[PDB]
Amino acid sequence: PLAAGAVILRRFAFNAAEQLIRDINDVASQSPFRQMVTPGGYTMSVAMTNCGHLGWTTHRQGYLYSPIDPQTNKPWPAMPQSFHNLCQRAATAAGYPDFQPDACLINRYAPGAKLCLHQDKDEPDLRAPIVSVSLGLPAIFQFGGLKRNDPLKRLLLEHGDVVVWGGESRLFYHGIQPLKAGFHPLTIDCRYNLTFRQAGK
DNA sequence: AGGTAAACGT
DNA sequence: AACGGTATTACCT
Ligand SMILES: O=C(O)CCC(=O)C(=O)O
Ligand SMILES: [Mn+2]
Repeated sequence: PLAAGAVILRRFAFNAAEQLIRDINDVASQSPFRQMVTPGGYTMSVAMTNCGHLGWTTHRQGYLYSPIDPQTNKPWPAMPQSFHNLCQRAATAAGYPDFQPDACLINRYAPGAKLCLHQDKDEPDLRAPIVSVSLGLPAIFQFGGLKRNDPLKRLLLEHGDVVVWGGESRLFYHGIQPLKAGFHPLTIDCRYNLTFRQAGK
């Protein structure tokens, strides 16, 4: 297995993917993708949006899970039932049957886009897993340990692959290497990732 | 005290 | 281009 408390479910979301993608488009029609600017002033290469009660955002003074889209000043769109259902099935298969996400971060990767090694650790209740769904073009996912310099595993994540981490591995560093250009029948020229969290109480 | 931002050179 | 420095600090609460 990937790590203690972590698993990859290869092609788990393959059958659900078309509906998931129609739903990504619906969410982005209300809260559009945007490349966020870090506190340090750099524009991220990944374009993002959110759905559910809480959305990950940067602001000048740090990061924040907020109920309001700072670009539209309206609540993030509701989490699509398709998203919620897939998440629940994936979490159950991964051994986390009780997971209730309240936040879905939607990442869009154009060629060259990356996410440098980081930890998901600003959720108040770290008991809950992360469920991470890959769609479209393939990407190299890095998955390490509690320390930034712990040895990395590098795993190709393909369309429909779902990765779940929690328990002992909940705070592990992970990231995405710059996306290779290519074609996919469903997304054409990009990769999407759906990241489900319980971000509030 | 402790939290936490982080996305260039070799 | 895989690995690691940087936050080895400057601020908040
Ligand atoms: O795109 C991925 O596979 C990972 C995304 C991620 O780590 C995040 O959204 O926090
Ligand atoms: Mn992450």
